[PDB]
Amino acid sequence: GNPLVYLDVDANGKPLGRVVLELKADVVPKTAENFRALCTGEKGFGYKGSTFHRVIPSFMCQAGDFTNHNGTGGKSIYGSRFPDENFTLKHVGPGVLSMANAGPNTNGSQFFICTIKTDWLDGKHVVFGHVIEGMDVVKKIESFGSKSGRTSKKIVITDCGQLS
Repeated sequence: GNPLVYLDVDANGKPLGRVVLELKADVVPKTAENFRALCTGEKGFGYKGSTFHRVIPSFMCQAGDFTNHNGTGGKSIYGSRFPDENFTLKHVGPGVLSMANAGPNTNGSQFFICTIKTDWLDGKHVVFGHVIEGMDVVKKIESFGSKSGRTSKKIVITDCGQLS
């Protein structure tokens, strides 16, 4: 079976709830494994305590920069960057989990959860899963974003890990 992982998210230090994600290890095992291990923190680093630093209403919520907390940082379990595994899964609608990057073959740890269909990102960002539960939490995060991506509340992944 595919891993299920969770992110427990605060806004301004108060809990919003839990986002549960299915990682499509069947389609993108290398990309799924990176995210899974960053959720557990088993390599000695990962998402716990880090933020959603860029959130744009009617677009997506972006997180995963656990080194610089601003979009410039992050790293993978393999090294600083790893290749685009494939573009088999598409940005079909709200709830899609996909890798942020800095162009082709620059995946690190940054990711985004879509709040709309983002078809223009097909073939540019590796989709590797989707929201199983907690779209309400995602919509809350979204509501704290802005046109510029600046958040109006501090959005923190307080706890994360693997459910199965």
